[PDB]
Amino acid sequence: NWSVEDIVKGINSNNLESQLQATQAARKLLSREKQPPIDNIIRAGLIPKFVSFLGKTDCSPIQFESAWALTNIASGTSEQTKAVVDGGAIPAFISLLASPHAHISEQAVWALGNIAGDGSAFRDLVIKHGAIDPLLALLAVPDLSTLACGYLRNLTWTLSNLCRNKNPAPPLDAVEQILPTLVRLLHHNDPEVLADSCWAISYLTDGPNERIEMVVKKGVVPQLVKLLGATELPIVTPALRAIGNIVTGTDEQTQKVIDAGALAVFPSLLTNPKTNIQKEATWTMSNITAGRQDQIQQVVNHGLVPFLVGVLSKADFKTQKEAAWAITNYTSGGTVEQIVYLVHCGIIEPLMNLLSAKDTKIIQVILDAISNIFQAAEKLGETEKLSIMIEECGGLDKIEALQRHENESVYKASLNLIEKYF
Amino acid sequence: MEWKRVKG
Repeated sequence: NWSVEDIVKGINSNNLESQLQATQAARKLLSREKQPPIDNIIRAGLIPKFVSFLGKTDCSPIQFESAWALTNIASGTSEQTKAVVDGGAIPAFISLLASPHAHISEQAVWALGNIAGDGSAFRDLVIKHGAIDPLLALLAVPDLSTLACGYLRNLTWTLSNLCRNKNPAPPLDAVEQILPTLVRLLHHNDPEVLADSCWAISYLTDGPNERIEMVVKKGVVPQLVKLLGATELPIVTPALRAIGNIVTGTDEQTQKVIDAGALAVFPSLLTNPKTNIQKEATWTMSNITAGRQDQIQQVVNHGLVPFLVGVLSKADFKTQKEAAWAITNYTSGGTVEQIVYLVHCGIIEPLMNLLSAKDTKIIQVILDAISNIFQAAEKLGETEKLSIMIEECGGLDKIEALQRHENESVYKASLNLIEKYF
Repeated sequence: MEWKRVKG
C-alpha cells in the first residue's frame, strides 16, 4: 500500500494518469480490513479531489476509483460520512446513476446508500437532490433476473436505507414513490433481495397507523406471511418484524394479518431456537390478543394458547415478559369462556412462578392478569376454586410477599387481591 | 440490516 504522502503527491500532479494511479492506491488503502486511515485521508484534503474526479466523464476508471474511495469513507463514522457530503458528493453520485458503465452506476448506488443510511437528515437530503427517480429507473426492466445479482442486491439495500430511520420518518411522497418497486422486489427470487425488501417494509410499518395503511394497501401482507415461513433466518427476522409492526395498528389491519394465514406459522415461531424470533413472535401475539374478541377466538382456534403457556413457562426472560403482556391483554379483552379456556390450558402456575422475578413491570402486568381472571371467576361464582388453585401451586405465598414490596401499585394491587379473594 | 457497508 502507498503512503498517504505519496497518494497526495500523485493526486496533486498535473497528469490525469498519475492522478488515476494515486486514486487507485487510495482506494486500496481505504479497502484494507484492519484500520483504514480514513481520517488521515480526510485531513490530507483529498475528498474534494475525489469528488471532482467523479465528474470526469472522459476518464471512467478515475470515476470508478474515486467513487469506490468515497464509498469507503462514507461507510465510516457519521463525521466521516458528513465529510463526504460536505465535499459535494451527493449530486455528483446521483449524476453517475445514469452512467453507461454498470460498475460505476453500482458504486454510486452503494455510496448513496451509505450516505442515506447515516440518518434521517442525510436520507432526506439524498431525496431532495433527486435520487429516487434515477434509482428506480435502474430497475425498469421487464424481468429483474436479467440484472446482475450483486447489482440488484445493492439497489435493494440502498432503497431500504431510503425507507429507514424515524424522527422524522421518510417523506410520505417518497414512500409512495418507492413502494411499488419494493412490492416487486418482495417477489424476487434471491434471499438477500428478499431480506432487504422485508427490512424496508419493516421500517415503513414502524410508526403510526397511517404509515402502516400505506403498506397494507399495496396488498403485501400475504407475501410477508409467506416469507414468515422461509427457511432463511435473515428473511424471517424482518418479515416477522414487519408483521409485528402491522398488528400494532387498527383491528382491521390486524385482521389482514390473520386473514393471510399468519397464525399457522406461530407454533414454529413461538418455539423457534433463535431467541429473538421467539421474543418478537410473542410480542406479535401480545398485540393480537389486545384485539377484538373474535380475534382472540382465532388465536384459540389455531391452538396457540398452549404455546403461550409454553413461553410463559420457559423462555428467555424478555420473551416471558412479552408472554405476560399477551396474557394480560387476552384476559382484559376476552370473554368469560375464553378466560376459562386459558385457565384450563394451565396458565395459572407459570403466571405465579413469574411473581418471583426481580422486575417490577412484569409483576404489575401479572397482577393485572390475575385480577382479570378473578373478575371472570366472579361472573361464574367460582372465585374460591381459583383461590384454592393459586394456593396449591404456591401462588398465595408470592402474592403475600409482594404486600412487603417497594413499588406502590404492587403492594396496593397485591393487598387488594388477598383481601378480596384470600 | 447493515446501515453502512465497506467495499473490500
